[PDB]
Amino acid sequence: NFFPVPKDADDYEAGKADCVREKEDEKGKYWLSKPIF
Amino acid sequence: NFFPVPKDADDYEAGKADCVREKEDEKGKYWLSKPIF
Amino acid sequence: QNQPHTEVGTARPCRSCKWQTPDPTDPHRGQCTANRHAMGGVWKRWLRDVENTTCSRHEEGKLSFRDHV
Amino acid sequence: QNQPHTEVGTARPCRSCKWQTPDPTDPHRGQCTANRHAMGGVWKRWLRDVENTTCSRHEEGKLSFRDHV
Amino acid sequence: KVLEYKGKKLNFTPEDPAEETIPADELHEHLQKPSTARTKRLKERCRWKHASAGEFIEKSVTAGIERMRYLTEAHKASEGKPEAIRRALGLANVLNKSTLVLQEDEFIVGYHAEDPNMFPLYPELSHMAVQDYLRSDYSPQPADEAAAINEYWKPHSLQSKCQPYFDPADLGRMYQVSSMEAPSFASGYNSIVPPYETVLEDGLLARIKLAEKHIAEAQADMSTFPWNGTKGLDNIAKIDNWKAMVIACKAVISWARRQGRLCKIVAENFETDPKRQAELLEIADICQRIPAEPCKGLKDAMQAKFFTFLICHAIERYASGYAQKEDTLLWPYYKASVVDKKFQPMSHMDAVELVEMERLKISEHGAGKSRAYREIFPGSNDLFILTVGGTNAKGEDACNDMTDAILEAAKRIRTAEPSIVFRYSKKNREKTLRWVFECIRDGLGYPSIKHDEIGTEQMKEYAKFSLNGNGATDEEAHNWVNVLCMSPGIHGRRKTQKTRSEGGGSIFPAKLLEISLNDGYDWSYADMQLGPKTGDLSSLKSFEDVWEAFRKQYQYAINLCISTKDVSRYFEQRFLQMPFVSAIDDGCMELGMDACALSEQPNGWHNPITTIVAANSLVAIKKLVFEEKKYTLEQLSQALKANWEGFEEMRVDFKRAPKWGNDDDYADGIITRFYEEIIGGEMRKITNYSGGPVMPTGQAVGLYMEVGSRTGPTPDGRFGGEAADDGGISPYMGTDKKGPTAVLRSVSKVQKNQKGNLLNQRLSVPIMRSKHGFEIWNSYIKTWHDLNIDHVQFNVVSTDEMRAAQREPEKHHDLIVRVSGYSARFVDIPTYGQNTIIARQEQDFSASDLEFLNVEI
Amino acid sequence: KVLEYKGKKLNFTPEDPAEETIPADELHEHLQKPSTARTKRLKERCRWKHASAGEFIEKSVTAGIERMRYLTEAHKASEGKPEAIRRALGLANVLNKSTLVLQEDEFIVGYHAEDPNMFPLYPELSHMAVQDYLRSDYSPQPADEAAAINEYWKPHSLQSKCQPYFDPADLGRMYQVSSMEAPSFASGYNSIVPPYETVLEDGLLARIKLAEKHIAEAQADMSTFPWNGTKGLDNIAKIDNWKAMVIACKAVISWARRQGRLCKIVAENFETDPKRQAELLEIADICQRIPAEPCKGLKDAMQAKFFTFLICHAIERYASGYAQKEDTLLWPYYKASVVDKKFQPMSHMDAVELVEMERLKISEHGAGKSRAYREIFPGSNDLFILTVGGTNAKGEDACNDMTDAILEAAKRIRTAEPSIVFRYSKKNREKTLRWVFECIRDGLGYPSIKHDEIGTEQMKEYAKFSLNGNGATDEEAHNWVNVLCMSPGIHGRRKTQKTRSEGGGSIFPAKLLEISLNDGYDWSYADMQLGPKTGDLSSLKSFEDVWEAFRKQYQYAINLCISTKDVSRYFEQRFLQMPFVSAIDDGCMELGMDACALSEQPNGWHNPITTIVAANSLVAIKKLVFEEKKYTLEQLSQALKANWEGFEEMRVDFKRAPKWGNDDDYADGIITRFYEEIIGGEMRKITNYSGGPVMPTGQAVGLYMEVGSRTGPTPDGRFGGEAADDGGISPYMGTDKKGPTAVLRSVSKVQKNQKGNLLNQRLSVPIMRSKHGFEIWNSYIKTWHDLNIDHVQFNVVSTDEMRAAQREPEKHHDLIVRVSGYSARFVDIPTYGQNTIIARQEQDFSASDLEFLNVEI
Ligand code: SF4
Ligand code: SF4
Ligand SMILES: [Cl-]
Ligand SMILES: [Cl-]
Repeated sequence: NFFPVPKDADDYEAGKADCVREKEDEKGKYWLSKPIF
Repeated sequence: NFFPVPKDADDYEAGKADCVREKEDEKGKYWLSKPIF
Repeated sequence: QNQPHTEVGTARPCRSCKWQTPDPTDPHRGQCTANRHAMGGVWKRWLRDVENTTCSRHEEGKLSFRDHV
Repeated sequence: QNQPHTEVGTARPCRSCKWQTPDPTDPHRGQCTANRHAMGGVWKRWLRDVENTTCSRHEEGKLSFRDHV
Repeated sequence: KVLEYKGKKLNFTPEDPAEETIPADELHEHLQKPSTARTKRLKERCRWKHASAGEFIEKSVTAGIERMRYLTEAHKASEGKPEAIRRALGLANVLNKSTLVLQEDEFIVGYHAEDPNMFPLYPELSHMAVQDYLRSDYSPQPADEAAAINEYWKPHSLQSKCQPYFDPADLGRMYQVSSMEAPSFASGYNSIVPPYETVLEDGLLARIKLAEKHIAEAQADMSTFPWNGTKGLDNIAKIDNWKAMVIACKAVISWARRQGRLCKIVAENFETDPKRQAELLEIADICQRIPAEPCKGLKDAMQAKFFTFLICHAIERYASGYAQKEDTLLWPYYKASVVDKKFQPMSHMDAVELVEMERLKISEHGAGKSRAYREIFPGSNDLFILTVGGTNAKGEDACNDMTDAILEAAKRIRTAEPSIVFRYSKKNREKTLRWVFECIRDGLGYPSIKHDEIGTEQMKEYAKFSLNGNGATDEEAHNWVNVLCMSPGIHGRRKTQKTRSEGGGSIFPAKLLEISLNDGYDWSYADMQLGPKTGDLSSLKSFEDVWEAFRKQYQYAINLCISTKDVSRYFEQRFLQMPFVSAIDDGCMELGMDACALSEQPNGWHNPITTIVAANSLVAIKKLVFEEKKYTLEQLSQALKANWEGFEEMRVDFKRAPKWGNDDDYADGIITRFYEEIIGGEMRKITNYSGGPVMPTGQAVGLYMEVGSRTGPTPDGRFGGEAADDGGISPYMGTDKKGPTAVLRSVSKVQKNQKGNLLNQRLSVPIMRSKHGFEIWNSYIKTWHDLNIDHVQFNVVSTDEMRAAQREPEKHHDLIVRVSGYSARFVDIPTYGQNTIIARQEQDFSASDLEFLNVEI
Repeated sequence: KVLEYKGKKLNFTPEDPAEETIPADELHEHLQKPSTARTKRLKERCRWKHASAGEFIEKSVTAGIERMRYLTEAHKASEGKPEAIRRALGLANVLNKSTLVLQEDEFIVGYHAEDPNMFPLYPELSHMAVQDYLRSDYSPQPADEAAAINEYWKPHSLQSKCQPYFDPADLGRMYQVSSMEAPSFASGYNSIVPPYETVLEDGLLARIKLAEKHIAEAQADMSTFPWNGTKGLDNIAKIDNWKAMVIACKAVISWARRQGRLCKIVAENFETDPKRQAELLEIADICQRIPAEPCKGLKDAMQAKFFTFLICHAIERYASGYAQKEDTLLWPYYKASVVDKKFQPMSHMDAVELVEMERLKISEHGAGKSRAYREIFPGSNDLFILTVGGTNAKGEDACNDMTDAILEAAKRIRTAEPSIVFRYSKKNREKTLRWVFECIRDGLGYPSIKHDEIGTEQMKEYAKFSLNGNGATDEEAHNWVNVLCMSPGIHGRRKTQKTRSEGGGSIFPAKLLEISLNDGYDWSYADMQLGPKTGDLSSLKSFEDVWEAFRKQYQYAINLCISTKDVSRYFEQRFLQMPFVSAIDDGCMELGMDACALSEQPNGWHNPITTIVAANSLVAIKKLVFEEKKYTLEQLSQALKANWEGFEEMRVDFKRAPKWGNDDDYADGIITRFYEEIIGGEMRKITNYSGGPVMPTGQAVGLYMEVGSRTGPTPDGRFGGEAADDGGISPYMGTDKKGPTAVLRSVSKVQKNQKGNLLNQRLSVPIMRSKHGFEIWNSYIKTWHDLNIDHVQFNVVSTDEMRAAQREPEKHHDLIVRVSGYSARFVDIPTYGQNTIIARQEQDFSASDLEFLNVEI
């Protein structure tokens, strides 16, 4: 899942987005957000 | 021309030698000594 | 021969022995924990080299944390 | 047009002109020595860029040291 | 059960009548009460990352590679730039590119590696530690990249910078961790006291604006006619440090806000419950404002503190610890939220829940520390010690309702970490003492208790050596916390300890004693020369000769211990700058200096561990070899070399010789001198980087186990490889035969040349859990305080229950015990260590004990 | 021809009757007399490497790549190591791997690049300078490797380290070399005074043994109980510097001995004449012992000095210059060889020959300096200025037979370099004055003459500012040399100037004046803002306003000039350490400090060049615009902007206004104030790295030509692009109309706030070459000395001969003339520069001139 970085964000650069994915293991559910282009 | 470095020289290392060649141009004659292995 | 001794290119290095755990600072070194006393002491021996050392007590494997110090 | 002026991708850059000699510090810059006075002055002009500047006095070539400052 | 005292019969029946019949061996499985359904859930699914015996307990815990990868990329790209700026660029790249993590049910959010089961590594510190990780089951992956990374950093590593200034034989000796702890430059282990106060009350945007102003002024200074080259060049390092601070702070803000954006994204795209959606947006807003801006309420403060903790202890650099004065730090924000309701209005129980959540986040903080430091804190993630209580600038009570919220959260959620230190003063309100006792009587092992006045006096004394005459003021000297387990240090916006190179690191008297009797040669562990050749057995013709041999072994060892720390300091400030930490220190900011360079409050110390084994050994040597001449030293030495086999009658003689902790004159006269004249007296001759003395903080963590296993048989009666003593000044397990107040009397005799000393005591469960428990404990503490004793901490746990947890660990998950300076999950401790805790004497109080304590019922 | 003086008729017929009929236009082609067939041969085949107009005169002269290649290889391999050690490893790799050169007929042997037509480059200094070489016909080859090398060094270069601490607009202004010389960090240009005395009398083996001892002591210090971290850490930088010294010295010995082995190999395998074979073995033996051991004779000393020169000026780092007190330095060895015959027995004429050979080796030393520095020394390889004469520690005559051998060698061999400075005292023996005059009357242009007492006093004054209170003692203050052309500095085993960052670099009043009249804007050369906006034309309502505008332009410029030097100093000692130079400085060796870090004798200066154009311009402005109000400033400015076209009558008015050098009150009152109050007075407000003041050394080299060409028309009457004045304090060419003693009277008026000032004068050939020449010259010098004038140097050359050499350069190869502070081969100077020398007034002496000089015939 691909979410373009808000253009007014401190870390905005052209073409930059947060890749967000949901995971779940024996302990529980979580979300990871990695910056991509 | 290949001259093995004297084994008691400060710069002696195994297999090291001075390559010495004579050159001459419009100004005059000279000799170059480059270390090789 | 039941004490650590050099044996170059041994098939049974300390590194693979269940009694060995790596040195606290330098992973090239090891700790032999084989000398276990009836009163509970774990009387370790320092291993200078875990690739080329062995002894007769060598046993391939890995102890759980429960059985180490 | 007999004074240095920008002309992007010119066939006749200052860099190749006999009147040009490179800047003393930065070889991207140049010195135009074309303005030579009858009383001997060599009234130089500084060149910001020698690849994309030219003028009508452009003449390909190289002066010997004798004719420079 | 029943005791007669001053013409009354005291009945030690439990306060909760239900406990009369709960089997002794399962008591602690009944005590947790998380304040909300949420914190109950968070605990049940907690991603603990305990390590013992050099390994992680759980297969799922494993190293991350992102930090390694992005630090390397930045380092290659920044070649040629000033080092402080290179360091800021490294942190920024790590923060800019890191995968961030959000977990279900969290309110305090954030993490320090790319996955909640992971932890980061530190190739810039110790190349050996990384190599050890690469050889483990929990290696970063892909292994080939990680290996290439470690090879890239090796010539640049702190370890590689420091090693050339020492004799290789000396480093080999230290690296064994038998007589000396390995220097921090070789392991990467470290500690820090972050100036949290600055972040919470200024925010980072203000720090940036401040550095920018300093930079503009310095550049103006450099262009002012007439230049003075003996002054104007000072601006270069200042400008470099300030520019680095700006880069670091901007990156931290950006990272916090990106964490915030992940909450927003999950709320809008993943989370289906409107309740959690609203909560996630509330967290997203906090992260947007904090730590960029000043904190306004308690939720702000808690999140600002956690973010600051992640940068200072995990991301910018590894540092053990959780040092902070948590009640005094959070009080203004508690007051704003809970009392005045001015921003983020909350109930006291809401505050208790927020603290529970903090304890659970710390319980999930896995530490990328080296093999040695995965050995010596068995049953925990790492050391996390926070401080509460004590006194304020005017010497009045510092306890408050935030202190009580912190203590109640600990009692309720029952996590082994973070541990708590309570600074005890006669000023401290009873309402808060009662909460301290609720934790202790439940067997948590904390709060440990520190003597408030001793610590405060200590801060005043060190302040006098300040190199720029800006040590703690008399009022500031009341502002102190333990840095790791035991040693006081200043907290606040300025003058805090920035590195373990200032103080910390250990030295091991038991091993030093052993090699003293063998001319410096370690025959039993490493089979090599371990210390100086201080004299063979025949040259030791008197007890004074034995004493002097130990002295020389100790002098040689402690000199290496401190000099290796000061060399590390020299290079940390030159190549391991911490521009984020510098930016939030008022002194660093003001002077344009790196956090490791500037040292306004000296705090030099080193840790004697296994002291009482050495001391008991010396006492027995004196009595049996030299006074009574029952055995020659050659006879002792032959016995020792046999691990006493064939010599059991000699062993039992040495075992029964007078021992520390029995208020016995013979032992205590020798051992008091040993502490004061050698352990403290010799160390204090050394001056560190900061220009103050170095004094001992006696303690033990799990090193009393690891060093025990590397130490041969000793004249106190140990067989080879048995545990050493458990504290800085505890009786050796099972040798205190005169009860709890005899122990206090021994311990009180050591009064000179100490920085602190850890005392472990274990109290009878029925008494402590009876209705008389608080009164007896409060009297114990009052008496302990009058005797001018530095420290005490308590186990309150039955042997039955510990043995049951050994047999059936899966039925005893909530059993927590005190190890030494920290608490642990008992079933996560190796059997060897568990047995040392069971062997600690469970103390009962006789009526003469109670009279000595001036107990009133 | 004939002059009447005190009732005698003086006849100015030449001393050699043959010269009566030798055409005036070929005189100097008759004067060389090399002392031996060998030095005649060496001169005829001399590999001169003259540069003019930014290029080398000869196509055969071209850059080498070996130094670049081997420095790079070492730098990559040494990542992580301490910088001082990295620098030593770089030099060692260069020395270990360099091709060495032996030429026919040489006795003094050695070279600094891989082929006798070549010279080395310096990618560690200025990336721009290397890029300029890559764009030239004399690029190092292969070009692709050289380019890769420059890209590798760029982020590490001294230029890249220093630029970030300055406003980019300020650097752009300096880099133009119009109002300010570019800072050394941007060009790589530099200078040094090597402690030769240490090498010759100790040898390098002793220095090594000394550093090794310091290291052993420092390591012992660090392991001594009890450690003190406020002291013991000082050993780290010391040990690093000493280890670096050892690496450097061992490499230098090895390189010398390998040079020696090449002589042996040629003798045994290539050379067929038994005479030369024996000589080659004699040289081989000298190279084996020297510089490892102390020198024993003159041949030893000469070869030790040349090797030291190559390391300090070319191989370890680029440095212009040849500073040394050559007669005092070599005297002990001359005495041993020539007088006592104790080792290497030799005749005085043998010594003269050895000096001739030295002059020829220096004449072959090509310099890998940047484009600017291939522009401003037209007709020479580089600046090479040695010093002789003066006084000893007791204030007595320092002249001796070695001085005379050095002067006779110069007169005989007629090389333009090295140039000579003669320190003149009334103490100096006539026998040696006569040799000084033999050189001057032959038109060599040197010895230039420096005032001995002024320089010695100066050394005492600077010594007072020493940062470690170890400046020159009163006796040591007599031990001085010119560093490059003009400025005194200490020579000896200790306290010598190590870098041009201490003192050197120029500033250009003529350009500053021009932009003063245009609100800081340079309309004529660069078309951009060049200085501060000090006020438009209408705001300049009085002469005082014009004066103040210049003042502000000068203050802005001189502040950048010194601050850029001090920043360079900061980084040189941190990343450009010179461990070989450190090892041969007694202070560096003793304190374990780098040569650029330690500064025991301050010597701050900067060079005003084009001063008299500015000064004459100001005088004319005052008289015509403000006093007589003949023209408004708007009228002047309109004329200037027209290059005076249409305004010739105005130009001639400004040209004929009073001028410096005519002993005219109106001009001289204004110009004296200008020197003392602005040029010196403002500069002296600045303090440099070494903690002393910065004072002006007025001079010109070839910058008076280059800056002239970048300067517009000025109110002294110049058209745009015409040359500036030729000295620090010379009358502008052709404006001194009152004779030679009027010039002395003007010049003598400037007495405050100067470090030195270069005076060029040109004397009539017939008088100087007549039998009355010496008497008139000796009287001139005595009078010049009484007037307390700092400096004077002389051309003695007919215009006929210079014009002939312009027409037919191939017939005038041996014509040498004085430029400014150095001498040149006239036919190797561009026509523009040649014409400025022809325009210098050839001075005749009237009988009133001779009376003023108190001449006695
Ligand atoms: S092989 Fe022998 S010496 Fe090695 S670890 Fe195992 S038991 Fe110890
Ligand atoms: S092209 Fe024109 S401006 Fe450029 S160097 Fe030649 S003459 Fe000068
Ligand atoms: Cl601690
Ligand atoms: Cl000079």
